[PDB]
Amino acid sequence: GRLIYTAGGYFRQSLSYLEAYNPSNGSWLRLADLQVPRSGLAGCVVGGLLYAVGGRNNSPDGNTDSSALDCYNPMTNQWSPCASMSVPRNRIGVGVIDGHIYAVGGSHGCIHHSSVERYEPERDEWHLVAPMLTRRIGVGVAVLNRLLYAVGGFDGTNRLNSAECYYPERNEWRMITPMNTIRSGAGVCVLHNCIYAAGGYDGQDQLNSVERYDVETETWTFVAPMRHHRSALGITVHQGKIYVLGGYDGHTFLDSVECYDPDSDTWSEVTRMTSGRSGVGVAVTMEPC
Ligand SMILES: CN(C)C(=O)c1cccc(-c2cccc(-n3ncc(C(=O)O)c3[C@@H]3C[C@H]3c3cn(C)nn3)c2)c1
Ligand SMILES: [Cl-]
Repeated sequence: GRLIYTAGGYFRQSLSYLEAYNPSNGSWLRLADLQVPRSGLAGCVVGGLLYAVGGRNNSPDGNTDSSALDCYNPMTNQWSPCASMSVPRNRIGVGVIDGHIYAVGGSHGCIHHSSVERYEPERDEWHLVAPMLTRRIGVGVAVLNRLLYAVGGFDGTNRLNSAECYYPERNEWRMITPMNTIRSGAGVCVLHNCIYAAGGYDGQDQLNSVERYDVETETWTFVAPMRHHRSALGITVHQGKIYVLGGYDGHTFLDSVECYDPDSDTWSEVTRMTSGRSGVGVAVTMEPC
């Protein structure tokens, strides 16, 4: 059985929580805390290991953007440090291609990154690759057909409807069709042949709208909106369904988890996180121990 892991996030300050939700039975487990609290981080999995990438420790004692990569082994319930990235990356996006982790965009103070770098677990090494054509923080990232997509975000001046694609064998970024909606701090993931962008912030309002990019047709289409408006949501895919976790609706730090069924085109309430939070990192792997 596979669990949805939620790492870090933010309520009043950055959080070190790691909890796992089991869609088979509705249960949550609290597991080993992150060594350093962090929000605006991303989660991913490689070789059954869970990686926590970037973010920022918002704390009474000071605010520190994170260049960290940390690894969680469900067998041991332990976090281990890995090599750090070239630069701190708050409000990061991440994607995995052929066992390598791409860290995309994010901020370091008022620096809004276009830079992109790639982690090789077998060497414990990061290396920079071609930078994006756009500076993007709060960027959505997904992998489809071993191509890496950077969707939306904030460029230091505007929230973006734009999106682009990285072609590894050419070390080259190219723009794709822009989204119909400006989305910064959205949830972005892949399901079947489409990149989904759920929620985010458009410069005025947190969004409940959801749209998907079909690579074969190069168009974005709206699907059913989520029940909750949300920015800074976590998102993942588990057994052919999209799950969205937490975020911010202009009023509340949400504990809502919703899931999307693409065949009925419907969203439904699935569970509540143990406490409301925004800016989490999420991924799916095997259950611990
Ligand atoms: C309200 N609060 C501060 C938190 O809940 C929060 C706390 C810690 C980390 C994040 C976070 C995580 C990922 C992306 C972004 N992000 N990246 C870019 C922009 C933008 O604003 O363009 C944003 C923020 C989410 C959107 C936002 C802004 N507003 C007013 N609502 N949502 C933030 C949000
Ligand atoms: Cl922040």
